[PDB]
Amino acid sequence: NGVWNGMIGEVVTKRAYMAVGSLTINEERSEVVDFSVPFIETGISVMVSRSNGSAFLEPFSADVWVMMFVMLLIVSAVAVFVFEFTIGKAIWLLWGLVFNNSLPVQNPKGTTSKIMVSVWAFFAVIFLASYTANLAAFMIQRRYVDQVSGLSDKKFQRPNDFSPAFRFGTVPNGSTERNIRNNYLEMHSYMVKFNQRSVQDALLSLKSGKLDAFIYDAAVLNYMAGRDEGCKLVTIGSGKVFATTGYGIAIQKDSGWKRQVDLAILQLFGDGEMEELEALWLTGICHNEKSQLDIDNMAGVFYMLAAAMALSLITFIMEHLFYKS
Amino acid sequence: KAIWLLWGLVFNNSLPVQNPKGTTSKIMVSVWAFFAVIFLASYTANLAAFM
Amino acid sequence: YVRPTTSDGTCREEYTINGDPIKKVICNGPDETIPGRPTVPQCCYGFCVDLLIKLAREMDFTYEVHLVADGKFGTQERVNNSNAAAWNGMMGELLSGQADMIVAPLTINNERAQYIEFSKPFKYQGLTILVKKEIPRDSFMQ
Amino acid sequence: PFQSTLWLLVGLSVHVVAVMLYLLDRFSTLSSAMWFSWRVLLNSGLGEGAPRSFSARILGMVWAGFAMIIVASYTANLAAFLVLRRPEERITGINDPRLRNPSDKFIYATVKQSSVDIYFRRQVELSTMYRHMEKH
Amino acid sequence: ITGINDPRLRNPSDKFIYATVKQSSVDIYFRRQVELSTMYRHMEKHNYESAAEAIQAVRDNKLHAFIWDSAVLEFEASQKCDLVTTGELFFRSGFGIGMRKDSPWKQEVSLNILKSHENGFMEELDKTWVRYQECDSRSNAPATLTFENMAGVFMLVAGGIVAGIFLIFIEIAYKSRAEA
Ligand SMILES: *[C@@H]1O[C@H](CO)[C@@H](O)[C@H](O)[C@H]1NC(C)=O
Ligand SMILES: N[C@]1(C(=O)O)C[C@@H](C(=O)O)C1
Repeated sequence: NGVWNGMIGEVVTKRAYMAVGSLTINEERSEVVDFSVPFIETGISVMVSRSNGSAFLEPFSADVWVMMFVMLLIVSAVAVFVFEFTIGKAIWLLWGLVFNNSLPVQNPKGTTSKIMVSVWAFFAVIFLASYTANLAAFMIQRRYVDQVSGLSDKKFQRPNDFSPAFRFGTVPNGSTERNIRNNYLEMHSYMVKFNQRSVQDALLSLKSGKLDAFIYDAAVLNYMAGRDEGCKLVTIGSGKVFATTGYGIAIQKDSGWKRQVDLAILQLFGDGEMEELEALWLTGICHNEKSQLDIDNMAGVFYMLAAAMALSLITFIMEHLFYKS
Repeated sequence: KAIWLLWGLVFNNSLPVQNPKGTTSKIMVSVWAFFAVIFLASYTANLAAFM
Repeated sequence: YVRPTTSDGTCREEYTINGDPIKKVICNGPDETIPGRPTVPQCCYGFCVDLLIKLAREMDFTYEVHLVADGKFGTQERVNNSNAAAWNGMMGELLSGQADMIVAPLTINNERAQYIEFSKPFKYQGLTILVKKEIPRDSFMQ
Repeated sequence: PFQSTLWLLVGLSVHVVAVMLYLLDRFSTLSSAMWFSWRVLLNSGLGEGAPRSFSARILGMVWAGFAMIIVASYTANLAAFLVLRRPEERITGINDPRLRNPSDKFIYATVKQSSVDIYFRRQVELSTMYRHMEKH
Repeated sequence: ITGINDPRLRNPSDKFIYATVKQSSVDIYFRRQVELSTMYRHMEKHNYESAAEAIQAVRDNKLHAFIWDSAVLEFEASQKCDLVTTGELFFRSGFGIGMRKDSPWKQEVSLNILKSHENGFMEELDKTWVRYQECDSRSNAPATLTFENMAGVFMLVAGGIVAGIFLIFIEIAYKSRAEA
């Protein structure tokens, strides 16, 4: 309403000259009290579990398909020549033989087709081996891109657009919550239900389930990313935070030790102490590593196959248009 | 003979002959085939893992 | 970014990857193109420029920009007696008043900080090293 | 490797395809297509039947490609299986933040009056960390 | 380069250069700081005058390594991807607009800067001016590429097919001849 609360009150009441802590910075407080320069890179951020939302299809490197076309040309020519709808059948067999054999019909008697089949078979084992190995390699070596890639995607903006209810919350009476209410109303009005008592408890809502995503200060979320009983929690994207800010320190007004403080601060990094202090206090053991049961991307390719089946229906329709001709 | 076919089906197929007509054999063949594909995947994966 | 204004004509309608026309402003700065170095009228467009004009719409002020003669931003230097001269570069222009305000990518440090006031950081970044990536890792035989 | 949600759906669509194929055949059979789906999927090659039709042929080729993709999924998951070590369980260095981030919950134990304790007491540089070692 | 503290830096070499700009603020970090004061001198050798030349040396491969603050560097890292940034930003700092202490307009400026941060204005501006288009972490993600690599196997198989053509020709001549 009309009145301020917290340490800032004791700074205003002159019960505190300077206030120190994890306090974030904002325009209002900078207006009322002079702030120290930011010592650490921080801000609003997200902390979520490893839900991933056809990187297996991608190992093709756009080559497997192109190869398939080239293969088509080679098969067609070879089949047409060798014997010295049926051709299409023979190349159906060759195409089957390409992928893990599994083609029922009629290897052509013609001799050249046999040798060509042998070479093609070597090519096929090569196709299986290459595709599978690259797939396994992607099963290894993955950056694991996450839920909101845009991060402004508005999936956050409305839960209701997504049929299952989504969930995200933050600690109230925060600079984060006030900022949210200032810029994004709907998010605030929706998230009030998902607001949590304390960071350990907010963590309880994330950790035990019953909540998907958690949002909080970036330094705390990064340290918590590094420090967890198991490495079950990670940051969002590169943890690159919007509302880029740093922790400041209160003073009264234009009259203060002021600049003298500021100099001291950059002497601290100036001697490189902050890196040491970062390794001791801030550095977490986790996130050194960067691991799950298969997820949605396989479902995507699976859907792609379904869509291709639709294409079989379209080719059936084209064939029907053709039959009249 | 039938088990020669089943054994072939066990390792990467590559066996020519005569899947038995008997209906039950189709289902038994299906379950066993699943076991066999599990065997191929496991063997190849374990080989790569030891690599 | 620096490009000269084409003849008398001012600035290109060149567009950002997100469809927007690129904004631009005139800046007088050092030119190495001529054998002698003239302070040359130029066109400059930037992140800091968009920020500056953003402020200019927000702030009562009007802006005229010229790039500092020295390629360096600034560093303390020269003569021994008393404390003599002043740090060469745009910062030196700021104390001198050649420019009343400095808009550039300037890191913020205490040694400089005592001399001048510093605006809250628009950006947060730290030093790092650039080295070429490419050392590879080609036949089915391999 | 494949969640039962993944696994059931693949079978449902398996039938849903063999049937679309079968149905395609019947419309313009049940045993033929069901066994065709399973045969095409498993490389069983019952060889009893194949559809001549373009729709059917294309669906089958895409189907086989999908079989290759599924065997690939078994392999990917097995590869995911191969990462034996979890991110945790290591004390990274002589100076470990897990020590630096002490916890009442996570004990770090030593013997009092052991020479190590003398290392903790005599040394100023790690002297803070000493208390975490000193306790209990 | 393993870290801000790199044994490779710590183990300097005339053979392995590490390059910077004299009078760049980094140099002020080297001179002002006592703790690394020894390490400064190795950097002092073979300094470049400007940013473009410094990036170019690494690109030209004249100099094996280049040291500068990330904000200028990462954008370039995106720009080429032939070159990469490594390790953790050290000397963590920020970029700001200079004014004399006596001028009160700066009071508004910071007040404005913060107001520009909260709305995500900066985020969108960095998003515009940092392209991010083409590059990745190089070590582990070859798999996106590899079309050419497969081609290096497949072309051989195909050459096998061309052999198939010669063999076929031989069979065709020899067979009709064989039973003639
Ligand atoms: C936040 O403050 C309001 C009153 O200002 C209070 O009713 C509410 O319970 C507080 N929430 C927490 C988590 O402290
Ligand atoms: N540092 C915070 C502040 O109010 O200054 C607490 C934190 C949060 O609630 O996310 C921001």
